Amino acid sequence: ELKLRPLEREDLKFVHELNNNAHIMSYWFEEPYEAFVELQDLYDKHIHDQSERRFIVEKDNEMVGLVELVEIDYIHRRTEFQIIIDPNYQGYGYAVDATRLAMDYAFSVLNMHKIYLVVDKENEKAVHVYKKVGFMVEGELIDEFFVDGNYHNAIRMCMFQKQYFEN
Amino acid sequence: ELKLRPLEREDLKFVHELNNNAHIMSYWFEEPYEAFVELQDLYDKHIHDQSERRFIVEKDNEMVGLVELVEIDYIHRRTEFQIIIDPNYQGYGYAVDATRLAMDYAFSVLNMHKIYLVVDKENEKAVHVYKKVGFMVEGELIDEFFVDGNYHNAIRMCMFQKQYFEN
Amino acid sequence: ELKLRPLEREDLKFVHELNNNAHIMSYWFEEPYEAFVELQDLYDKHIHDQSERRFIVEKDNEMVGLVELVEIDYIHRRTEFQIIIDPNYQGYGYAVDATRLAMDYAFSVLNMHKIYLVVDKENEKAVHVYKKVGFMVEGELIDEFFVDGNYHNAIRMCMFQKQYFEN
Amino acid sequence: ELKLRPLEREDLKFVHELNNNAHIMSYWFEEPYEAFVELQDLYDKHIHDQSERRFIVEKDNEMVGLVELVEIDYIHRRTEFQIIIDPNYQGYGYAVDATRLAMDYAFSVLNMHKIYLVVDKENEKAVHVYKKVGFMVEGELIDEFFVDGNYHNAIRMCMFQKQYFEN
Amino acid sequence: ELKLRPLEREDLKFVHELNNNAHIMSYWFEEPYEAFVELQDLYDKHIHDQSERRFIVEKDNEMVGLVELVEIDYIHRRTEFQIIIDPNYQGYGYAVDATRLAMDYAFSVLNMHKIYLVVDKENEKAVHVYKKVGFMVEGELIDEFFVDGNYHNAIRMCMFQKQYFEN
Amino acid sequence: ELKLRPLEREDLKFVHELNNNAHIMSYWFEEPYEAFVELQDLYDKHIHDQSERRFIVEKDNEMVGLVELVEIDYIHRRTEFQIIIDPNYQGYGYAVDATRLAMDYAFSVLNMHKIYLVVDKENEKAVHVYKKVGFMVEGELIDEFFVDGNYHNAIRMCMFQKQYFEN
Amino acid sequence: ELKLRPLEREDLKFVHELNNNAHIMSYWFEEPYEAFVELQDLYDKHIHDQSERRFIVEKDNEMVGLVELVEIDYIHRRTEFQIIIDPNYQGYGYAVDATRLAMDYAFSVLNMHKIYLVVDKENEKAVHVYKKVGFMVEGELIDEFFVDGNYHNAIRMCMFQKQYFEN
Amino acid sequence: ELKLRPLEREDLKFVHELNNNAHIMSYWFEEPYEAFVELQDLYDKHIHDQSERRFIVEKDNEMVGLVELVEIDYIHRRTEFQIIIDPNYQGYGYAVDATRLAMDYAFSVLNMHKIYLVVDKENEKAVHVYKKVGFMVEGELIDEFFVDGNYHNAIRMCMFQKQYFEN
Amino acid sequence: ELKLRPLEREDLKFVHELNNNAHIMSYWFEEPYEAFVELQDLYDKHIHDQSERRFIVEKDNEMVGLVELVEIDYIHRRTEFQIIIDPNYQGYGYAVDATRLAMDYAFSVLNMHKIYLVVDKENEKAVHVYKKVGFMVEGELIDEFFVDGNYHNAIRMCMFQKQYFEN
Amino acid sequence: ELKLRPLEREDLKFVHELNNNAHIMSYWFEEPYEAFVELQDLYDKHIHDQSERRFIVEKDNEMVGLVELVEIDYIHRRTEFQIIIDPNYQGYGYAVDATRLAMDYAFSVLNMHKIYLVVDKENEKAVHVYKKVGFMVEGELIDEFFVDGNYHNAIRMCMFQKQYFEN
Amino acid sequence: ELKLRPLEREDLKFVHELNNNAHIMSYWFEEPYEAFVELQDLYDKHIHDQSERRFIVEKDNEMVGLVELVEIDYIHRRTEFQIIIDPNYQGYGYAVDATRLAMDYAFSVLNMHKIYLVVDKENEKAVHVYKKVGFMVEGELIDEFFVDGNYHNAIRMCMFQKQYFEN
Amino acid sequence: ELKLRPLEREDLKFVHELNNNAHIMSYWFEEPYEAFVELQDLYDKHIHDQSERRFIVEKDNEMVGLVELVEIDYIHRRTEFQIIIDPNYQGYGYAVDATRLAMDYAFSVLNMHKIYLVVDKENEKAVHVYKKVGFMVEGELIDEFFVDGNYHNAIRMCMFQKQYFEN
Repeated sequence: ELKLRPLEREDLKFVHELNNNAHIMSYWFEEPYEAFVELQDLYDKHIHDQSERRFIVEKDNEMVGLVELVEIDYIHRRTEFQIIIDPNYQGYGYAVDATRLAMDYAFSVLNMHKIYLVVDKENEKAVHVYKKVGFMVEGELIDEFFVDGNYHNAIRMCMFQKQYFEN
Repeated sequence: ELKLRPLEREDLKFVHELNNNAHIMSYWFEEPYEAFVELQDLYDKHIHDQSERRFIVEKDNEMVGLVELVEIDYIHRRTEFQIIIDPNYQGYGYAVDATRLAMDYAFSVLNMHKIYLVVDKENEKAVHVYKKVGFMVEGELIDEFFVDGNYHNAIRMCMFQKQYFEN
Repeated sequence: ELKLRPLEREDLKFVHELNNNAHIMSYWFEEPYEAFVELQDLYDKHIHDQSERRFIVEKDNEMVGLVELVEIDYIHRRTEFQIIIDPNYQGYGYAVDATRLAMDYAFSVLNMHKIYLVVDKENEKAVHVYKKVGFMVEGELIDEFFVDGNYHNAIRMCMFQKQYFEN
Repeated sequence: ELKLRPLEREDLKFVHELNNNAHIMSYWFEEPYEAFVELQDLYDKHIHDQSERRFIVEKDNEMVGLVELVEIDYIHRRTEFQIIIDPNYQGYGYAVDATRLAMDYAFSVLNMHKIYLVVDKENEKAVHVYKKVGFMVEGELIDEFFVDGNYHNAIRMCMFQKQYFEN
Repeated sequence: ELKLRPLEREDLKFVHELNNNAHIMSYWFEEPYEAFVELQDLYDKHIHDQSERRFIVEKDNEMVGLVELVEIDYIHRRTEFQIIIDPNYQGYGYAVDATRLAMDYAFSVLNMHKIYLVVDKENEKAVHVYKKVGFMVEGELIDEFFVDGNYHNAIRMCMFQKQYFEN
Repeated sequence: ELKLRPLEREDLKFVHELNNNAHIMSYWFEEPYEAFVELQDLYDKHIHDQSERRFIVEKDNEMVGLVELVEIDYIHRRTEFQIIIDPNYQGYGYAVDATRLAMDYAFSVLNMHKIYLVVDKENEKAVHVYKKVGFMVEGELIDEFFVDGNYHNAIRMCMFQKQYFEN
Repeated sequence: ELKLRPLEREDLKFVHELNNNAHIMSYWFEEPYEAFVELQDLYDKHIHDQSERRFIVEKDNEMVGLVELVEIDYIHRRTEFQIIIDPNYQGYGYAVDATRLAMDYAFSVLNMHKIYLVVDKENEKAVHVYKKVGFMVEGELIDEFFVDGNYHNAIRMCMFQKQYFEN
Repeated sequence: ELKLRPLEREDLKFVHELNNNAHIMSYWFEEPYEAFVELQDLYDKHIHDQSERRFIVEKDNEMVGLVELVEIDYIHRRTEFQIIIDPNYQGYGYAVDATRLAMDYAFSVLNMHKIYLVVDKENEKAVHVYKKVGFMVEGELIDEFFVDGNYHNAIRMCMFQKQYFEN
Repeated sequence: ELKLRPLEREDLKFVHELNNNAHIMSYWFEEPYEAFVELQDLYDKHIHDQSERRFIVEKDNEMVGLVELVEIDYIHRRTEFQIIIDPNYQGYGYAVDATRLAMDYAFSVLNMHKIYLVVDKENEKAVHVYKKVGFMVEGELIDEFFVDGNYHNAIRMCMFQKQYFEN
Repeated sequence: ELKLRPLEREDLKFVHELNNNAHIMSYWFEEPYEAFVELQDLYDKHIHDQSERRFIVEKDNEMVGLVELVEIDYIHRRTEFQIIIDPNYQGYGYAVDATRLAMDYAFSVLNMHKIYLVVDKENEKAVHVYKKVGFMVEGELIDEFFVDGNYHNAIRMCMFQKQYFEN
Repeated sequence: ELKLRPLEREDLKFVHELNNNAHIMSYWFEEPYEAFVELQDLYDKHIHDQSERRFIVEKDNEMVGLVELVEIDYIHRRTEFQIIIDPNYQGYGYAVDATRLAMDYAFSVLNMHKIYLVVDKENEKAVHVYKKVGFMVEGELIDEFFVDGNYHNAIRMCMFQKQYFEN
Repeated sequence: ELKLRPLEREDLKFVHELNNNAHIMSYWFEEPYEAFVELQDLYDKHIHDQSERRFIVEKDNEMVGLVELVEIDYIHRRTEFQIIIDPNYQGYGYAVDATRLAMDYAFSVLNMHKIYLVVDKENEKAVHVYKKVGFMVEGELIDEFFVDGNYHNAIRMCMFQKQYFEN
C-alpha cells in the first residue's frame, strides 16, 4: 500500500535526480539545477524547520515520489501542497493517492484549515484531477513563472478542512 | 518631496511601533507582536538578504511610512509589494506616492517583470488606489488569513513592467 | 486604557522584581530565585521562541503587570495563560482586563482552540476571576506543586475559541 | 527477564520506526513525523538533559519497547510517564512489566513524589490497566489533543510515592 | 527586615572583598585569592548552574552577607549551606536570621530532605549556634582542611526537612 | 544525447586535471595551478553562490566537458559563458552542443537578457563558431590577459534573449 | 590640495549618502540601495581584500569624493577605476585631479599594466574627459546595464602603464 | 599481576555496563542510568580534568574493575577513593589489591595527605575490610543517599599519608 | 599595613610600567618588551590558570609592588617566588615584608612544601637578605640567562615548609 | 616530460621525508624537523595563500622533486625559487629541467619581473649551474644561516623577465 | 632622553599617518595604503608574534618615530631593522639615537647574531649614516622594489653581535 | 644506524606505553598517568609549539626511545634534554647515542648555547654517563620532586655550545 514517510537524508539521491530533471522541475516551478552537496546542505538546514513536511511517497519499499507540505503557516492554518511522481512510477494512480495522503496529513495531523497547490495553467488535466479529489480552482496567477523561455500563468487551487472532513 | 530610503537599523524603533499596532498589522496580515530585540535580530539576519528591499517612506526628513519589496524572485522576476503609512501621516496621499516610488524601484531598478500585492477584500479604498496606480485585480485567496478572530479572504493584485513602461 | 505590549528586554528589571517576590512567585508555581543576568539570558534564549508570547500589561504608559501565553502548541492549538499584577496596581481590575486582552490575543490573533491556566486551589479569588471571564474548571492536579514546605493541589481551568467568540 | 536500559544512539533506528507510525504516535499525542537525522539531532541535543530518562524496554536482548520519564521536575518531584510497546511485541504483558519497572525507577531511584501519565479518553483499557497497576484517575483534559482530524480529550492519571512504597 | 536576594552580577565586587579576606575565607575553607575578573567569569559560567543558589544577605537595601546553597543534589535532596557575614555587620544576629532564611528556602522552596554545613572544629561558637537553630552534629572530618599552615578537622552538621517543619 | 548536469563534488577530480592543463587553462585566462584540496575548498565555498552555475557536460554517462555560467547578474540579467571540452573528447562537436545547451539554460531557465563570452583574439576558430551559433563580436580588450609570457587581447562576444528566441 | 587617502570606516556615512543617490549610483551601474549597516559590514568584510583600493578624495580636510581601484588582477596587472565626486563639490575640477591621482597610484604604486573604466554610452562628456586625461575608448558593451528601466550600453576605456609613464 | 592503568576512551563500553548495573551503582550512590554517548561526552569533558584519576583495574589483560581518585584537592591534599569490581571478577581479592594500588597512587604519586571513601552503613563487611587495609572510620552521614526507595546513611572512612607510609 | 592582594585587570597598567623597565626586568630575567594589549591578553589567558598567584603588593591603598608565585606544582608542592618593588617605593623594607607575606601564603595557604627563587649572581645583597629571611643558597645556574648582552649566572635559593613553621 | 604539478595533500608524505633529511634541508636553510601532522596543518593553512606555488616535480608518474615559488610579491613582481631533487633521482638533470620549468612558470604564467634563489656559498657547483641556466650572482649574505653548528654565508642569485624572454 | 617603548594599540593613529605617507613609506618599501581598521586588525593579529618587536621612538613623552625589529629568526639569530622618523622630528639626530637603541636591543636583549637593514640605493646618506653607527654594506638587490613607477635597487647592510660588543 | 626522527602522531601509542610505566616515568619526574586521548590531545595542542622538539629514537626502523628538547628558550638559547629508552632496548648504548644526537641537534641545528638535564640523585650511574658524554654537574635541587612517596633531590647537569664544539 502506498504510504508517505519522512524524506530522509539517505533518500536525497533520489530527490537529486528529480531536482535535475527539467521536465519534472517544470511541474513545480523550480530551476532544474541542484548539486548533490547543495541539496544535502539545504536539507540539513531545514531538518528542524517546522514550516516544512517533506515526504517520500513509497510503494512496496520503493521511492515512487516526493510530496511536500511547505509554507506551513501555524496561525493562518494553511500549507502549500506540492507533489512529484517519478516518471518510472507514473500511470499507477500514485499522484492521486499521494495527494489524498498529504491532504489527510495536513488536515488531520497538522490541523490545517487550508491546503493550496499551484499547477501550470496549461496542465488542465491536473486541474481536473485535483477538482475530482476535492480541490477548488481558487485563482489564476498571470505570468507568474518563467518556464522554458516563456512566462506561464498558474492555477492556484485550494481545499479546506471542513470540506475534507465532510468528504 | 516624498522619497524612499533604505530602512536603517537606527530606524527600527519606528518600525517597532508599526509592528505592534494591531490596526496597522491588520492591513498586512501579520501578528501584531514583535519585541524590539526580536525585530533588531531579524533585521540583522536579513541585512544581506537580497530577496528583500526595506524602505522608509520619508517626507521632510520624517519617517511617514514603510515600503517593502519582499520575496524578490530573480528568475521569475516578481516581488511582493507591501505598504504601511503611519496613522499620523494618513490622508496626505503618501500611500499613492510611496506605491509609485516602489513600483518605479521594482520595475526600473530591480528590473522586475511583475509586482504583486495582497490586500483585504473588504479594503475597497486600497483596491481602488492600486487600480488607479496601475494594479489589476489578479485573484482572490479564500480564507487566506486568520485576522481578528475570523478567516478573511484577500485580493491579490498585480502589475507588469510593460504596463508601467506604457506610462 | 489597559493594554498588552511585548515584553521588551529593557523591561526585564520590572520582571526581575516580580520574579524574586516569593508571594508573587507562589501564584505561579515558580521558584522565587532569578539573578538579573539569568533572566536576561533566558529572555535572549527565547527571543525567537514562537512557543511564547510575553506581554507587559501597561496602563497609562506604566508597567502594571506581566501576561504570558506559553507552551503555545500550534497543532493542538492550546496555550497556557499566566498573569501577574504588580501588588502596587492591585485593586484596579487590571487582572480581569489583562486576562480578557490575553484571551482575545490567543483566540483572535494566535487562532488558538484552547486556553488553559493552572492556579492554586487555595487561590479562590483567582479561580473566581477566571470563572468570571469564562474559564471552566477543567481538572484537579493532586500534590502537583511543592510550595512553602507543602504539596499543593492545583486547579487547571480551560476556555475554548467557539465559546469565547459566542460571548 | 524484561529490563529497562538507557536509550542509546545506536537504538534510534528502532525509535525512528515507532516515531513515524501514526497509530503508535497516537497514544502519545505526537505528530507522526520525524526524519531519522532529526531524531538523531534531538537525541544528541538532549544527551545531558536531566529532565529526561529515555529507556529501551528490552526482552532477551531485543528492543521490544520505549519507556520515557520526561518533564522530570526536581523541585516538585514529579515526572510524566510514557510507554510504547512495539506492535509485534504486544500481548506478552510487556506494557505492565515495563510500567512497573519505570514506576520503581521514578519512585526508588529518581526519588519522585508523583508520577503522572496521559492517555486518550477512548483508551478505557489503558485507564483500567493503569488503575490495576496503582494509578489513580487524576483529571480529564478537554479537547486537549488534535488526533486524526478530531479534538480528543485525555485522561491524566497519577500515582504517589507513599502509596507505591506501601504496596 | 533582613532578607535573602539572588547574588547579582552587580554585587560581585562585595563578594570580591569577602573572597580575598583571609580571616573571612577561613570560616569557609577557601583559599583567600580571587581576581575580580576570575570571580566574574566563574559567576557567569554558573549563571545557569542549578546546583547553586547564591544569595546576598540584605538588610535595609545594604549587602550584609553572602549565603550559598551549593552542591544541591536533586536525587538525594541535600544541599551544603555556607554563610558569610561581613565583619562590619557582625554582632546584629544577621548570621542566625540568614541561616533561618536559607533553611526555609532549602526545605520549603527547594524541597530538600537534608541540609548540611561544615565548620571548623575550633569554631565552637558556630557549632553551638547551629545547634540552637536546629542543626545536628553529624560527624567530624579529620585533617580535612589545610588552614594557615595546619591541618584542621571540621564539624559537619545536618538538619532534616521533617524536623524543620516540626519546629 | 549530450546533456548538462550540475558539477558535483565527486566530479571535482575531473575538473582538477582540467584546471592544471596549461593549454586548456589558456583558453580561459586562468593560471594553470590548483591543488585538489584548493579546488575542493573553493567549490564548497561556492556551493550556495547563486552567481554561478557549474555544469559537467556529460555524454553517455561520461564527463566530456565543463560549462560555467558565472557572474550571473540578476538585475542586469547577464552572465558570462565559459566552456571547456576534454582534449580526448575533442572533434566530436561537443563544444557547439554544450554551448547551445548553456545558452538555452541561461536564456530559458535563468531568464538572462544577455550572455557574453571571452575568447583569445588569436582564437579565430572560436569567434567563427560562436558567430555561427549566434554570438556577435561585442568588443576587443587590449592586453587584457597575460598568457604564456605575453599580453594577449581578447574578443568579447555577446548574444541576447530576443535574438536567441527568434532563432 | 586635493589628495587621496584610504577610505576609513569612520568615513562610511559619507559613502552611505553617495550609495543611496540614484543619480550618482547611475554613473556607476550599482543599485542605489544600501543600508548603513550593510555598507559597514561589506567594508569590514573587505578590510583585508587586496583586490581593492578604496580612496576618499579629500580637499582641505573635507571628503569631496570616492575613488575605487577594484578588480585588481595581480597576474594580468589590471584594475578597474571608478570615481564619484559629491554633487556639492562638483565643478571644482576635483574629478580630473582625483582621476590623475588614482592613475598615478595604480601605475606607479600598484605597478599595474592596465587601467580600465566603464561609463555610460550616453555620457559622451565623460568619455571626452577621459580621452583628455589619456584614456582610449577600448570597447562598447551592448545592453550591459539595466538603468532606470532601460538597458544601457557602456563605453569601456583603458590606459596602459608605458603610455602613462611616457606622458 | 593486578595493575591500575588509565581509563581509556576505548574502555568506556565496559564502564557503560557498570554504570547501568543498579546493584553496582548502589555501592557508589549513583543513579544507574547513563547512555553510552552521555558517558563518552562526560569522559571527553574530563579528559584534562586534573581533579580526577580514573583507572581500569586490569588482571591478565582483562578489565576487572574501575578505581577512581576523584575530588582531588591539591591544597587540602585529599581525594575520594571509589572502587567497583565487575561481578564476574568478584572473589579473587581484586577489590583489596586495587584499593591498595589506589592508596599507593594517591599517597606516593599524588602526594595526598588524606584519602577518604564512602560506603553504605549496611555494608559492615566493606568497613571491616577497609579497616584491615588501614582505613579508619571517620564519620557517619545520616540519610545521605537515596538508594532503592530509602534514605541510607553512609560510613565515611579515611586514611592518612603518615600511617600509610609507616605501613 | 602592607598587604598582598590579587593582581586585578585594572591594575595591569602598573604591571605594564614594571614590565617595560629594562632595569626592573633584569632582576627577573624577562625581556623588557610587552605591549599593553599583549599583557592584558596574557592576563586574560591566565585568569583561571591555577599554576600562578599574581599579587599586587599594596601599601596604604597604593600599588607598590608585584609578587608572583608561579610554576605552582601541586604534586611536588613547590613554586617559584618572584618579587618586584616599584623603584619609587624602594627603601621602605617593602621587599622583605612582601617576601614574608608571599612565603606565608605559599606555605600556610597553598600548602607548598618548597619555595624557590632565582636571582642574579651579581645580586649578593639579595642573596644575603634572602638568607636573613630563611632562604638557603640551593645552587648556581651557569650562563642561565642572557642579560644585557652577556650570559649571567644565577643563584637559585630555596626555603622549606618545616623550617618556616619552626621559625 | 619532466613536469611540475601542484603539491597535493596526498603528496605530503613524500615532502615529509624530504623535510626531515638533514642533508636535503641543508640546501634550503631549514631546520630538519617537521612532524607529519605539522606539515599537513601548515599545508592546509596555506592552501589559499597566493604568495606560494608549491610544485611536485614529477617524471613518469613519479615524484622526483619539490619546486617552490615562495614569497611571491605581486607589487614588486619577484619570487624566491627553491628546489629539491630527491637523492634517488639525482644525476638525471632533473634539477636543471625543474628549475627551467619554474622559471617559465614565474615569468610566463605568474608574469614575474624577478626570480631570486639563495644557495650556500660552499655549494659552488650549484652557483655555477644556475649561472649556466641564466641566473646572475646578485649578492652575498654574510653569516646568514646557522648550518650544522657554524654560521654559513649564502649566495643570492637573480634572473629577470626581459633576459629570460630574450633567451 | 630619547627612548624606545613598545608600540601600543593606542599609538596606532600615529603609525597610521606614517603608513599612508608615500614619501615616508618609500624608505621602507611599503605600499602607502592602510585603512586605520586594517592597521588595527593587523596589529591585533601580530600581538603575540614573537618574530616582531615594534617600538615607538619617544622623546619627552612624544611619539617622534617608529622602529621595527622584524623577521626575528631565533635559530639563525638575525632580525631586519627598520626605522622611520616623522619629518616634523627629523634633523634632531633622533634617527641615529633610535638606531643605536634598536641595535642595543637586538644584540643585548634579543641575543641576535646579526642585524640587517634594507635602504634605497638613491639614499647614499642613509648608507653613510648606518656605516657611521656600525653597519656594513652587505649586498645589493637589483630591481628589488617597484617604487613610484620605477624598479629601484636596494642596499642591504648588516652588523654583527661581536663587532657591536667589541666597542 | 640509530637516528632521531620527529615524534609523529601515529607513534603516540608507543609514547603512551612509556608514559604509564611508573618506573620509567620516575626517571623523568612525571606522574605516571596519561590516558591515550589525553596524550593525543596534548600532542595536537603542541604541534606548532616551538618550545619543544619531540623525537622518536629509532633503531633499525624501530622506535626504541623518546628524546625531548623541551623548554627551548630562544632568547637565553637553552633547552632541557630528557630521554627515555624502552627497557626492552637497554644495554645497547642507545641512551648515549641518542643523547649525543640530541646534543648535536640542540647545539648545531637549534643553535642553543646551553643544554641542561635533571636526573635523580640516586642515579649516580646516569650522572657518570652524562659526565662521560660531556655534561657537567651544575647543581643539586633539594626535595625537588615527590617520587614514590618520598621527596627526592635532583642533580641538574649542563653542557655549553663551545665545549661541545671543542669535543
